[PDB]
Amino acid sequence: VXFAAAIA
Amino acid sequence: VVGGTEAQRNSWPSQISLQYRSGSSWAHTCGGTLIRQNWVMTAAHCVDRELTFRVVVGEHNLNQNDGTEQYVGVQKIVVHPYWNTDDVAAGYDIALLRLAQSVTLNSYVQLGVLPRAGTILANNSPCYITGWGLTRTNGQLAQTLQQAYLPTVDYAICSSSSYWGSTVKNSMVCAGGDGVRSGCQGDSGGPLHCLVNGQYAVHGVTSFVSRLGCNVTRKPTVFTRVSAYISWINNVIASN
Ligand SMILES: [Ca+2]
Repeated sequence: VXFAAAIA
Repeated sequence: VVGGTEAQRNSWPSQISLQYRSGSSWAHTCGGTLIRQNWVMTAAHCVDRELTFRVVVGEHNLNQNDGTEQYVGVQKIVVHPYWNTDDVAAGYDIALLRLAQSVTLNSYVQLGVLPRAGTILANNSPCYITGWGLTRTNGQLAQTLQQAYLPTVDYAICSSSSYWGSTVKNSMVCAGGDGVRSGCQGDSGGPLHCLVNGQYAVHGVTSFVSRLGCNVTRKPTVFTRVSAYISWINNVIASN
């Protein structure tokens, strides 16, 4: 938010 | 961090590795910034779930003993109340973590200086991003802390349709966008260190990138603008 950069 | 290099050990003593307990061991998931001896600043999307977290200060190598690490539990997670898990582009991607114990400061562990409330950097201001994230889109984590030069892209440029358009908000800082250097998976929650009047301060909390990839030209890495949350931060600290 994946895995986190969130993806946008 | 794509396009970066291995940082030296004393360059970014405020960087921490956020990790969740996974069975026998722990797992790097995010970055963060030590802002008090017992408080860390990270992204809300990193701590959205109910897991057991710890932060490592004085970390350099994720899976080797650097001799400098303090492994500190997170007792409290404080997400910004307006954070919306399903709309990162709305902003408010920030959270504070009260540590179970206070850390000891040394040449490898220091508080990260934050900017004054409302500070907006001029365009193309010099900054570095740091973290253990992927070193290429769809690659693997960096074992050693990486840094990349990542100058700011001001709001007027970053919110134009060729860049992020309406996806970026004024409560954010964009940086990079040259197609060579950027933040990448595993960097989020970490700092953007920007050099102003000779000294560094953490102006950003890494938040998001393009679905097309990390180092995508005209899709600079987007950070929560720390200077927009200074009063919220101080009052979380003062109330806990
Ligand atoms: Ca280590």
